[PDB]
Amino acid sequence: SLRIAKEALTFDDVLLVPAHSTVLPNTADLSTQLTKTIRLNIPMLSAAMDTVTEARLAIALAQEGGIGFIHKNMSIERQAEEVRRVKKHSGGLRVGAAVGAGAGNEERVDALVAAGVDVLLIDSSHGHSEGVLQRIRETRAKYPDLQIIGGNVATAAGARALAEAGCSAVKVGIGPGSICTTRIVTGVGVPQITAVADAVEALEGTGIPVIADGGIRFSGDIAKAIAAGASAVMVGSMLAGTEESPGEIELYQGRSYKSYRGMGSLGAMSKLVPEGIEGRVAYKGRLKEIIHQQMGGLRSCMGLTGCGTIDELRTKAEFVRISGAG
Amino acid sequence: SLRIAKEALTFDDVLLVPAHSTVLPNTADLSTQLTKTIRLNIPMLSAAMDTVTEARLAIALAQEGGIGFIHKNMSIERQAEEVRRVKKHSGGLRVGAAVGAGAGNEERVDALVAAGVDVLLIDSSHGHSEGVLQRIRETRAKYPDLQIIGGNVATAAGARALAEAGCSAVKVGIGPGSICTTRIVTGVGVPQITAVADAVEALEGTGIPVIADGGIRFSGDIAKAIAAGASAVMVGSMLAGTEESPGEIELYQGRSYKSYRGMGSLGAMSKLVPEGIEGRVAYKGRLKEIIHQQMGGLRSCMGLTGCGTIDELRTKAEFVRISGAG
Amino acid sequence: SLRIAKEALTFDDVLLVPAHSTVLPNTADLSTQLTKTIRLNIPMLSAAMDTVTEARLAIALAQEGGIGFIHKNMSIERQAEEVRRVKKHSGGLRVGAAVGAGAGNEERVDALVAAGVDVLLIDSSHGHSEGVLQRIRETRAKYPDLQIIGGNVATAAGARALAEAGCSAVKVGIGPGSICTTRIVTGVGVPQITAVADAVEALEGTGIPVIADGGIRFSGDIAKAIAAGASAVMVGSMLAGTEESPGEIELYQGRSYKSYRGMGSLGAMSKLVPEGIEGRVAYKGRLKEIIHQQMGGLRSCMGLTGCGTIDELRTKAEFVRISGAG
Amino acid sequence: SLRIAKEALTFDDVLLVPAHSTVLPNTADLSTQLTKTIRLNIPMLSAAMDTVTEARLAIALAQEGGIGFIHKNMSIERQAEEVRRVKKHSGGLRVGAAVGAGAGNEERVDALVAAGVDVLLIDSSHGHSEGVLQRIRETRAKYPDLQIIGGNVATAAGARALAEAGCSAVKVGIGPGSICTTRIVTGVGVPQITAVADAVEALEGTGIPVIADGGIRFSGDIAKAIAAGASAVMVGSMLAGTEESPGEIELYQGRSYKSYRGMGSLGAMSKLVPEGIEGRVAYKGRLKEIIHQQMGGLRSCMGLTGCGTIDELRTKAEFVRISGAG
Ligand SMILES: C[C@H](Nc1ccc2ncc3c(c2c1)CCOC3)C(=O)Nc1ccc(Cl)nc1
Ligand SMILES: C[C@H](Nc1ccc2ncc3c(c2c1)CCOC3)C(=O)Nc1ccc(Cl)nc1
Ligand SMILES: C[C@H](Nc1ccc2ncc3c(c2c1)CCOC3)C(=O)Nc1ccc(Cl)nc1
Ligand SMILES: C[C@H](Nc1ccc2ncc3c(c2c1)CCOC3)C(=O)Nc1ccc(Cl)nc1
Ligand SMILES: O=c1[nH]cnc2c1ncn2[C@@H]1O[C@H](COP(=O)(O)O)[C@@H](O)[C@H]1O
Ligand SMILES: O=c1[nH]cnc2c1ncn2[C@@H]1O[C@H](COP(=O)(O)O)[C@@H](O)[C@H]1O
Ligand SMILES: O=c1[nH]cnc2c1ncn2[C@@H]1O[C@H](COP(=O)(O)O)[C@@H](O)[C@H]1O
Ligand SMILES: O=c1[nH]cnc2c1ncn2[C@@H]1O[C@H](COP(=O)(O)O)[C@@H](O)[C@H]1O
Repeated sequence: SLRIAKEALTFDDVLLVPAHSTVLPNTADLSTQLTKTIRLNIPMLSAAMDTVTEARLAIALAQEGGIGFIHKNMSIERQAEEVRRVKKHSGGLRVGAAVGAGAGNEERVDALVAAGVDVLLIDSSHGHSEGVLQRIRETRAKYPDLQIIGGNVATAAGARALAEAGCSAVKVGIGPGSICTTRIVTGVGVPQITAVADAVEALEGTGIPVIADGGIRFSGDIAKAIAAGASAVMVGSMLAGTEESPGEIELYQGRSYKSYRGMGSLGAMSKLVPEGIEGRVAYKGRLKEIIHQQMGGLRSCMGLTGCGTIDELRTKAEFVRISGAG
Repeated sequence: SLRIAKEALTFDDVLLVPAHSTVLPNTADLSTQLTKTIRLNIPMLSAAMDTVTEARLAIALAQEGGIGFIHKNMSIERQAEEVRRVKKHSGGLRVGAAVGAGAGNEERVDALVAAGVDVLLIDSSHGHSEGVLQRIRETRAKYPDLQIIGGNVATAAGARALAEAGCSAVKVGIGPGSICTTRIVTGVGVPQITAVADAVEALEGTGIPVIADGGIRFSGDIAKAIAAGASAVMVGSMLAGTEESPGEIELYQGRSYKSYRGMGSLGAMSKLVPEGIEGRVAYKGRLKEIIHQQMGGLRSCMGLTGCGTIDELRTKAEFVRISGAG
Repeated sequence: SLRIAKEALTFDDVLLVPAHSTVLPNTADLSTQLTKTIRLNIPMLSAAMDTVTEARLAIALAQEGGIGFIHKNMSIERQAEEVRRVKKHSGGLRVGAAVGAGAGNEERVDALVAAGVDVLLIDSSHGHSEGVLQRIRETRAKYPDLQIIGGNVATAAGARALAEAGCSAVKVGIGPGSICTTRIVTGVGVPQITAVADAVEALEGTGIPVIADGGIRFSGDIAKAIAAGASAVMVGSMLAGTEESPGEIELYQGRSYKSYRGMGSLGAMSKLVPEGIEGRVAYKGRLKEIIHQQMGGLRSCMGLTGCGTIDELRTKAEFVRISGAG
Repeated sequence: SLRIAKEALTFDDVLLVPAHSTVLPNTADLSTQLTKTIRLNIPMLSAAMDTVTEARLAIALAQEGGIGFIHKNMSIERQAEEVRRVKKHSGGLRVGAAVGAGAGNEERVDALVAAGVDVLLIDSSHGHSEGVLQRIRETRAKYPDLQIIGGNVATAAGARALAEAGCSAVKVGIGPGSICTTRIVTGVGVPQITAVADAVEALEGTGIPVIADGGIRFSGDIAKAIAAGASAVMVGSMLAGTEESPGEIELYQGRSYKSYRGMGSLGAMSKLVPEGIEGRVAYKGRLKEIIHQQMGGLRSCMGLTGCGTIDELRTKAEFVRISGAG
């Protein structure tokens, strides 16, 4: 008999249900606990990607109430410098930085803690790997107060493994990324709505938040990820092509573009077979207007669902399952 | 566990079942109770939109046996004048007018009642909001005999809330509109067939009719909405581009067009993020031929289902659920 | 609660299961009982349409082992002449002719019986209509030995109604036609695989065969309709554009075409709203090669399923349900 | 009632679940038992097709750790020569050869055994046919030690029939081929994921491996077929257009192509109606790079699922069912 664990749902499979409301979109509270000690003003994390987050983007997002994650596709010294630029800014801004879950990263982590990183991201393509769990147990034992986000997982067992290893927050997402080809290359993936709810259910009562990472295309996807139980979302494509993102603006035929590629793409990699594509994204302009539009969508959802806080959206809002016709 | 209330169906998910019939399409009775006191000759209401209903369209539809709803995107004096033009016509024509569910609308409602409005439409994007319920309770207490339609809702709880608040009829539709982007922007919506049946079930035995508002593309959709339990349907796109609708006819490249936009579009709005698009619809001609074609479709359905009246269609006709292949 | 009688399946929703076989495709017996007295060599009936069957096509199909149905879109005298041409041919060929189920058709039926019609087709768009049932009871009482096919129905109740009224065979199909718009216009229809199995189950033990009429696109659809329980299939589009079909061959831009339209199209009609489209079909050539190809497909199915006769295919062959991905 | 045996799933209907892993993709063991006596280094078999496998391709694939199957669309002497070329190469390479399951093939089989064939492929379009079963029982009685692969089947009953007839391995696949039209022509087919799991369940405890033949488009499909229980996969389109495949390279408009057609196509056939198409595939280059890419995908899956061997992937890895939206 075919070993089918369950049916799994993606963003497009569901819709949120309107409910009794005393919530006006302008009155909605978007603050969220990224960890027990770290509270963000908006539930937005920028992707730890070489075409998405460096100090400039991390500064703009922190100013909006979110948090950026400096990618690991650079030298230890460059990364420590990027973190220092964000920490020494003005309005006491928070920053995160990504590290590989393999051997020979103890030095990179040391430099990042010295530079004043608020949250270390152990950036793995498979968080349920034993090597990853051991490295986070080792980072936790060395730095007992350091806020650590571990990922990625897409199951209840994977979420429990990261929480037991010492993670302050667990990142969910195996295969949902806009630039991901893991589903086609390996045949592995878990539809994000189910992946998030499974991870959140596993971590209930622990106070360990879940980050929904990947596949957010519209502000409606943010709302769905949060009502599935995520405390925050991580976005790549949504912030790619913004003025603040790294890389130069290109001109194809009148229209402005920026590069956007998976960290598992042939380009980002230069041994594993690629699990990401290399693409051009239309220039989005200033990050501030993107955040205002996306958070506005979330605000209107909160009004329609009668959830005045991120915690209410996470625990009260209901879904309906829809067909391909829906 | 993911909080999935139920699976929800849209027009395309179902088909009506042919049954024993003594009904000829030409013998079918299309009359319906919009409220306990108001009976329409056809189950058609025109959308309270600035690109759909003003006095001219409200006059043509009333003549066909339906009812128009003058939009709120104008001055109190202009709206009172539009209603007066319809009431003082010839064959004792009925009219409705839309009002916002916010504060500072008591004056607009006063002018509309004075002008002779037959039915006041409390036009909300979220009828289950406390503010809306309170304003309709206040309008009901001030005007105890005034026919009031309240909306929009898409749940059993929402329908009961509007009926208890004093509504003479309840309007259903959260996200089904042809020009709606609420599903993408907020992630909120309820597939219309389920939304209608849920609202009708909640109001059974109260004599409060349900209006199916939004997503009607074909005459088959009208039949489906009515068999789901709606007493009448409200149409926007179906009447957009008619000669009687407001705005001027445009010429793009040989072909004639009219503007059609959501009331939550950037244009109609000029603070909330837009929940509607701005578009061009092909010129449809005289409203009379559109009504004849659409009601003819409904008539043939009544013949195929053996339902001689709107009430029989609402309570006897059965559906089959179909797949994406169907 | 939404009145959903059941889920209903179409051809594309299912696949036939390969089984143990001693059947070679060349050894397969395609003969079938159209009625208790009439046996066809192939399970093919041509559609009673003005762009499909007249004496020439009825002659070619009868020669292949099937039966044609002369359409009613002509004078009583022309129709009687068409039937005479087929009956007085060479190898003792069988013919059918279509009549409307309304009043003022007694005369048309009289002329057709005189001309030597083997099977009268009471051609209704809604066979479950009381008027239709009464007219077939009247034809049965007048002509007790005349083979009568009544249709169309798409339910168990509809099949029983036609069988009780006196039908020698029942025709199934409400909305499946390639040129049908009833599903969009009226919202009524039943996916054909379910419609056929329901009608066959209702008629079990009566010896009244079921004809699957409409939506056959490929030879695989013929096999599916028969395994659903149909004794034969009726085809319109599959035979449209053949040399033998009525009308002239048109030249658009190098390529040859023939007209194909629904009997409920604006053209065929020239009062009801249209339920059919008017189109051009590519010229198919001689009917003989079409039949050889389509019956060859059926033969290979019989080999794969191990069903040596039409009766075995109807009662032994199994299906699997597939998804949109399948 | 419609005779629906069950719902059946294809590759696109499912995804593999990530699990706890101590497996690095580079450490994964790809070896598999094609039969009790034959062990391959990679789970890849090339299709016995005239546009896919001849001695050159069979040599390249064997060198990669797989096995080729020389097609039967040639003379007995040519086929015996092709097998001799592979057997007499260098690093003791294994080869297979295809034979028809009809009468007058005893001579072809005799020549192939003499030439040193390691595995005889009884290549039938319907393995559950009595003729096929009898011919393999006869080959088994004549050659008691000869490794025989019999196919194709897509049911538990079909797998048991081939195993009881003497097959050393059973090949699964009715209708999944990229170039197959059997589903459209005959209406017969079984979605491959279900077909494989059903055949594997039927053969549990017998030590008779199952080959998943047809529809493999991506390396993710290989992983899915193996986790469904297949010990190996057979590929046609994946190896078509490689330098090693038969036929000449064509130039259409700057781009290089090779022919790829079904063995049931009009061309390969030159009596049955065609069940295959004739097409052009883009030139893929050297087989070595294709294998490296595809096996790399499989390796990454093994890392993500924590399955270090083909046997672990076959018996431990779990799936989730996904929607059309997934
Ligand atoms: C080549 C591939 N590159 C990346 C890079 C960044 C990623 N970031 C997030 C995610 C994925 C990513 C894949 C894939 C799964 O979904 C989330 C990768 O590392 N493959 C991989 C497979 C199996 C194992 Cl044991 N180890 C590694
Ligand atoms: C911007 C948006 N504009 C409109 C205007 C007309 C509408 N008319 C009907 C419907 C919708 C409409 C949206 C949306 C839901 O489906 C039916 C709107 O008002 N958003 C909104 C969201 C949450 C809350 Cl608490 N308050 C208001
Ligand atoms: C206009 C329409 N014209 C046709 C003509 C031929 C047909 N032939 C087969 C079928 C249909 C056909 C419709 C429609 C249903 O599916 C099978 C028709 O007569 N409508 C109709 C509707 C309700 C009632 Cl009481 N009476 C008649
Ligand atoms: C014409 C057709 N030609 C082929 C050739 C190679 C194939 N190879 C694999 C498969 C199929 C193939 C069909 C079809 C089923 O799926 C797998 C074929 O032989 N039809 C057929 C049908 C019924 C019976 Cl009793 N005998 C034979
Ligand atoms: O090459 C890759 N393959 C798979 N996932 C990737 C790759 N690069 C980044 N990701 C993931 O995709 C996310 C971005 O998803 P997006 O917001 O849908 O574009 C990142 O935060 C990572 O979790
Ligand atoms: O901007 C908008 N967003 C969402 N719904 C809207 C908007 N404007 C109007 N509507 C709804 O859409 C209906 C028209 O739907 P239609 O008939 O499908 O075009 C109206 O009667 C309103 O209920
Ligand atoms: O205008 C029409 N509307 C609906 N059904 C029609 C019409 N004309 C013919 N039909 C049906 O469609 C069948 C032909 O279906 P086809 O083989 O899919 O083209 C006929 O035999 C009739 O039952
Ligand atoms: O004409 C044909 N019809 C149906 N199946 C075929 C035909 N020729 C080959 N096959 C099957 O299709 C497989 C190739 O599938 P692919 O890898 O998806 O291209 C072969 O190994 C055969 O089992």
